Amino acid sequence: ATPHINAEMGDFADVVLMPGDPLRAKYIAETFLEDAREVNNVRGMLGFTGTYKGRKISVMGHGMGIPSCSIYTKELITDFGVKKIIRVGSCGAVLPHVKLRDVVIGMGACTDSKVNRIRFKDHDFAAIADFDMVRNAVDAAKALGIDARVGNLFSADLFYSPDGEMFDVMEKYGILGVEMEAAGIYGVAAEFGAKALTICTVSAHIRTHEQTTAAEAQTTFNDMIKIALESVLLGDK
Amino acid sequence: ATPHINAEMGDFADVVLMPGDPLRAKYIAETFLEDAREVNNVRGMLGFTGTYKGRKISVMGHGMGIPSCSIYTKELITDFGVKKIIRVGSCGAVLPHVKLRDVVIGMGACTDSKVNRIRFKDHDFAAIADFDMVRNAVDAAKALGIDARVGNLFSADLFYSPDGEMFDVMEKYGILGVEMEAAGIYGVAAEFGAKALTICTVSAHIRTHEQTTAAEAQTTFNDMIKIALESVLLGDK
Amino acid sequence: ATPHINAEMGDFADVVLMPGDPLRAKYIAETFLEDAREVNNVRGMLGFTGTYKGRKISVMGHGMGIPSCSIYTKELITDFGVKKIIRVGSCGAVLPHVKLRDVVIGMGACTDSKVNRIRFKDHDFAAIADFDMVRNAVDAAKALGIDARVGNLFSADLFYSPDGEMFDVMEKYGILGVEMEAAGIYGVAAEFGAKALTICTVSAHIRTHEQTTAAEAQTTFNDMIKIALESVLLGDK
Amino acid sequence: ATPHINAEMGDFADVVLMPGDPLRAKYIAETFLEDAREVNNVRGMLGFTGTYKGRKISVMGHGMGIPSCSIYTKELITDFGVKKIIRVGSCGAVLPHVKLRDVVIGMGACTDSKVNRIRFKDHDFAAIADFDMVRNAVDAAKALGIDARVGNLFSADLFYSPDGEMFDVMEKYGILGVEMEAAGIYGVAAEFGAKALTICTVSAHIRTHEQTTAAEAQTTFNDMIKIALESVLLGDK
Amino acid sequence: ATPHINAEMGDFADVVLMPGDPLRAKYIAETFLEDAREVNNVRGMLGFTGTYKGRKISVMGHGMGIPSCSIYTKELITDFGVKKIIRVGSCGAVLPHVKLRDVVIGMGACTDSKVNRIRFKDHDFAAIADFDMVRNAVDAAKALGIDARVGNLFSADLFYSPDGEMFDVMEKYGILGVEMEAAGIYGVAAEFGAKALTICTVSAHIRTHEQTTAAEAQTTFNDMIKIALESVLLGDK
Amino acid sequence: ATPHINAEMGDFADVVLMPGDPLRAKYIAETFLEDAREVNNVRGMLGFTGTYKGRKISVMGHGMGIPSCSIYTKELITDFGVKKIIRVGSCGAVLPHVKLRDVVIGMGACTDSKVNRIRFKDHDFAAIADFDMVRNAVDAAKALGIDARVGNLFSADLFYSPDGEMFDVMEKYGILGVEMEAAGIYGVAAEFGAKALTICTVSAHIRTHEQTTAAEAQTTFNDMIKIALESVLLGDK
Ligand SMILES: Nc1ncnc2c([C@@H]3O[C@H](CO)[C@@H](O)[C@H]3O)n[nH]c12
Ligand SMILES: Nc1ncnc2c([C@@H]3O[C@H](CO)[C@@H](O)[C@H]3O)n[nH]c12
Ligand SMILES: Nc1ncnc2c([C@@H]3O[C@H](CO)[C@@H](O)[C@H]3O)n[nH]c12
Ligand SMILES: Nc1ncnc2c([C@@H]3O[C@H](CO)[C@@H](O)[C@H]3O)n[nH]c12
Ligand SMILES: Nc1ncnc2c([C@@H]3O[C@H](CO)[C@@H](O)[C@H]3O)n[nH]c12
Ligand SMILES: Nc1ncnc2c([C@@H]3O[C@H](CO)[C@@H](O)[C@H]3O)n[nH]c12
Repeated sequence: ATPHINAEMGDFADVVLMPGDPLRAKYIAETFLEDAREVNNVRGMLGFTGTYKGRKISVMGHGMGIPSCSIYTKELITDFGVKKIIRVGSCGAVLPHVKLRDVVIGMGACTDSKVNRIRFKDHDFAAIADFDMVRNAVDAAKALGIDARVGNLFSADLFYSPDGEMFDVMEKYGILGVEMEAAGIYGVAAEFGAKALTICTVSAHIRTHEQTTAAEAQTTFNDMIKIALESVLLGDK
Repeated sequence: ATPHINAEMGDFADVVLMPGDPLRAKYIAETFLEDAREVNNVRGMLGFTGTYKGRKISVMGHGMGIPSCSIYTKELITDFGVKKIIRVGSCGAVLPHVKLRDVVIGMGACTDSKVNRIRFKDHDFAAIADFDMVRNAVDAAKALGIDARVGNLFSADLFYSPDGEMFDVMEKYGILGVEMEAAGIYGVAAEFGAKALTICTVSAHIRTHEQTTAAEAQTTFNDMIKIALESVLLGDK
Repeated sequence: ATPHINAEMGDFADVVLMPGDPLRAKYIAETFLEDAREVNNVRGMLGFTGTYKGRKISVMGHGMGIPSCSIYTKELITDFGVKKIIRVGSCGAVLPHVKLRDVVIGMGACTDSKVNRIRFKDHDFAAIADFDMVRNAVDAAKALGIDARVGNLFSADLFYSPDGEMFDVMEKYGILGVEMEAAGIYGVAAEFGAKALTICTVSAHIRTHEQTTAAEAQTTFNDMIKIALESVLLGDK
Repeated sequence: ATPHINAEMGDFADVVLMPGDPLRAKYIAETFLEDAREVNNVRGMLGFTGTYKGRKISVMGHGMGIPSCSIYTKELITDFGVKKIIRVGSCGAVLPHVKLRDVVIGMGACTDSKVNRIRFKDHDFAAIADFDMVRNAVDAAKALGIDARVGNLFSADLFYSPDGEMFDVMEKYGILGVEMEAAGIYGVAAEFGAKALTICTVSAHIRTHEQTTAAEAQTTFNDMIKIALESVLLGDK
Repeated sequence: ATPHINAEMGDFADVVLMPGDPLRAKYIAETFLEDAREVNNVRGMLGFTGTYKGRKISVMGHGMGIPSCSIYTKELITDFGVKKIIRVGSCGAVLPHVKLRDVVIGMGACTDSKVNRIRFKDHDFAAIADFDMVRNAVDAAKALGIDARVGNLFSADLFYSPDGEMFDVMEKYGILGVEMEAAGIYGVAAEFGAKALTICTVSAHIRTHEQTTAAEAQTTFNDMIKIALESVLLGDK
Repeated sequence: ATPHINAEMGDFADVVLMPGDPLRAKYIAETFLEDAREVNNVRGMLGFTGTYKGRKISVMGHGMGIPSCSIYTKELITDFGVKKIIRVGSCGAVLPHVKLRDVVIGMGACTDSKVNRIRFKDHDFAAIADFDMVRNAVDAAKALGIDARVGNLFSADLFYSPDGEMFDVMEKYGILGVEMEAAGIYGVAAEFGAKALTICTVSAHIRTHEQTTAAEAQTTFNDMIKIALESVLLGDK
């Protein structure tokens, strides 16, 4: 057991899908995994392990924000033998050509957090996903006939940002989705020696104020899950 | 009625106690409140409203880290009429004279987060509690025969810090407890014109690695909750 | 003796009142202290030691700005056994409801100085007063029929700031008064393990230069000094 | 003509290979392009246009450092219709498993430059290559039977860095090569709306002090050129 | 009148000598100026105006630290028509070949203050003296048989710096003297379109507290004042 | 004998003039030196050594930007015994009274580069020229009947800045010319214990868009070179 996960080595697969919402983790386990078993509920942060097409897979929530997901991803990597983390999240769009439910793949993640500056002597660490995992997700999406854009996410510390003008800057620099975790997970993967990828579903448009409901995010973002799971199978080859 | 809280105005009291762990919110409601009812379960972040000695009180988890708790506190203040937030948590000590089970009140909170610099034009915002709430808590503790230390907390972005050296710095500058939320909550309170206070119990000593019993640790945790609840009654005057 | 104070251990009380204007020290000594003796004259920064209602008190100016007051407060603490510093001075207000002649107590002090970032590994140190000293001053003021406001000061490096927009930011975040010392004194207090408090009287509104008649200014100055001195007696407990 | 390029729209292909060394650009044109014509020599920064397997291609030096290459890439994008920039550079390795002449592909680029902070409101911009271009280079290398690692480069402002310890940090974070341009080119591509990729040949090992000669870098780094050119043909499909 | 100087336009010469120690102003006026009249006494910061060899000169102390001297120099320039400020003071040396009683002239001033970053959009402003004033002082010293060193001062915010390692960095980069004002005065001069120079006499080695006899210190002080005054006459040209 | 300079000790004079453009180095050697011979051609960065009025002098391009010129100047100083670097370049003016063809001497150089912060523990290093070289250049200009302005340059990382507002800031703080190298060269000189000076001719006015003739512009450029060469002869004394 670790301070935030009451489980033992072997309870998790070597690949873990991670939504921010533990209820989404529950939905994923019930809907996509066979013979799923709950392996953690410390702090209500539900985690499960089962199989997808014979392949051992885990899914567990990581909570909201870089500091929360940094705890869970670290513990999984250092104490549970986890080799790959695939965040399956939601995000808000700033670009005009992006619609609700669009799937975006974060090859990189910008951020206004200080965590990577703390790691990297106050320089610019380019928080990037593992290339093979990106390519696996792209290929899986194509086989599924699901459109997906690959590019930069922005990982915000403040969902309610006092700096509205920063969204103009994100838009200028082609940011595909604003979420709150990717850059931190990528920093953890590099620090602790594992691999990670974030895929998000657009659940809000920051300009139009169109948005999906909480229930929709919890139980209807199926495209990104299929992409994530099928991408794992590709990586195994 | 917000993306993270499925409740309506009136469902929350004008004061909310907030532990990090939603399971601990349920614990507090069951233990200390009469007629508590669940008012939120989005993302598993349980919230409850009941009464303490006839006074309407809410309790709801805030999740781990500044970004998580910043979402919930903002929404409570702007959308649910909440006037006071009291974070009730655990912290780690760095000072030799601060002991396991000491109760510490964060009149201020240092941080390595960038959120207040973003708010405050890259200058130093002193993230502080509301003075009247601090002295209500000090007085409630005194009435319960519990001494509480008042001073600075440090709100960390990284529970697993790569910078081992920062703990010596915290010790040098007299930090009473290390946690992950206070400076963010204080920043939200200032930004949105509300009042906040963080009280913590020392659950670990980053130095001594001291030991207590579960019974004693749980007693002190309950004492902290009683301090928080009684402090509200004093403020109501 | 120290580089800026020609005195020996014992020449200063364990509590020192510090105005910015060095001319105020002799005034305070003659008007409020009994049996005062001169204990410093280096650079014209006159210091005196006497008693107030039997209690040993010293008074000496600190000069304008963080670097000046940081020198005197450090030397007093490390070489003269001083345990408490009370800065007594003026501030300018940015809040429309904060009035000329209001007494404000800096529980915290924001700043645009780099001194605390230098101390605190470039993170956010919450520069705070000693809580008991704050409460003592609040209680002393109340007994004199004065309602003091407690909250954040802003300690500016530039009295003539080229950033006009910062005053609006200060206002938004509830800053009670703008002065030039508190954050520095609070930083020294934390660095060297002592206790400090800044009390200010509002002498100006930053944006509209209405002023106070000299007679009203002297009356309010005397009130502030009485609050400071009586607060010490309450602290002796 | 632009301030640093004496040519007109149409003189450059829509894809430009860019080594730092204009003499390497000359070598590339002579060795790999047919019917090459010199289209610029302002400041000795030689640029050429010819064909590779029937495909119009340009090659031009960009000079050393982010500020130098930022000028040339900008002008090409805004005034010469250039759509893709492929930097074909040299770099120094910090990882033990990396050898002289190894080819590395920079999907991302870390940096100690301030240029991206200036663009991105002092936040962390993840300076990333275009994904399709990365994938094209990976596929071309595989078809050529040439090994290539994909990951982060570090773009240094100081070839002679006074901070030797930063190399330990780069090594910890898996940096594949230290060069001086990638992060700046990626910033320009995003700012001015084009696509870019940096491929480098390891020409020095920062730990072992093994290094190739100036002449070798000028006229013998053929693997990376073949990869770059063949990757273009893949992208055209 | 201005907030810190009770005088009117014309009361000050267009050139003002400023010692840090306010007691030095009266000394300079009595010892070096003819027909001196008192022109300020606010906060005990005595100012005088007289003539030196027929030329109008004023002298007034500036207090310790950037924030203090920034107030006086700003008011003198904007409200009293002052064109040149010469700070005359002491510094501590870090270079082994810089000796006690050496005269040093700050052509530039490094700093750990944030004031110039606040002015200069967080970039590096090179805080510099007026070149002609520097050369005038060099020439005036030469005519008095004194060889002055010209180079960088370092203007510290903290006389008692917790960063001991910074003195070695200062030494490495050739800093001639450590004081507390020059960078601030130079910043004000640039902001308000005037000219400034800091001249210092070495009174200490930072690392080994050997000192100068009071008689030697007064002799060297007089030499510095004579250099300053004669430099003005050379500047009149 | 270095990766960027194929020459041996003795091939360079102890003073090197450096324009940005290697073709301009060749121009200077042909125009002003006797018996000039090429001593470097690596990366096309032409360098030459010849005599001026019997005095051995070298001239070599430094490329555009701080990172490029930092490589060449460091190597000249540490590997080729060079004692003095004189950058001879062009700059853009922001001040209305600074005119096309004015000669400006950079006694200091501001910058938006991070290189000096990296050197100087993240504080403000005032990047300055060698005082004696500045006054040699001023005197040489006077002897040629050319008035030269001495003050601050601004060394930009981005020739194409996204921050249009910085030019107003440069103007406000009195910057004489905008170029791309001086602060980097001055930082190198300080780091490695050598001496440097940047002289520029105003070739563009970022405001007026003034016009001159090519003949007149080229005359002034040659005057600047003569100032540089004659300044060396004065320093030799
Ligand atoms: N418009 C938006 N802005 C920032 N974060 C999110 C998210 C994700 O959902 C959570 C906040 O709702 C958090 O985990 C974040 O990554 N969905 N939509 C978002
Ligand atoms: N030694 C420590 N360091 C950082 N956070 C905590 C905590 C709290 O518990 C959570 C991390 O376990 C987080 O919400 C924080 O507030 N207890 N002890 C801590
Ligand atoms: N409106 C204002 N802005 C900045 N400082 C002050 C002060 C205090 O007075 C001094 C400036 O005159 C300085 O010591 C500061 O603490 N009073 N009113 C002020
Ligand atoms: N060990 C090293 N460190 C930094 N840059 C380089 C380079 C590249 O070559 C140039 C410096 O030699 C510059 O353009 C840079 O990108 N090769 N080897 C390098
Ligand atoms: N070794 C030293 N370190 C910092 N400042 C000074 C000074 C000057 O004297 C004052 C500090 O005593 C301050 O005004 C500064 O300019 N002399 N010697 C100094
Ligand atoms: N208005 C301007 N802005 C930036 N650099 C320059 C220059 C110089 O010329 C080069 C850029 O063209 C570079 O080396 C710089 O030093 N001339 N005019 C300039």
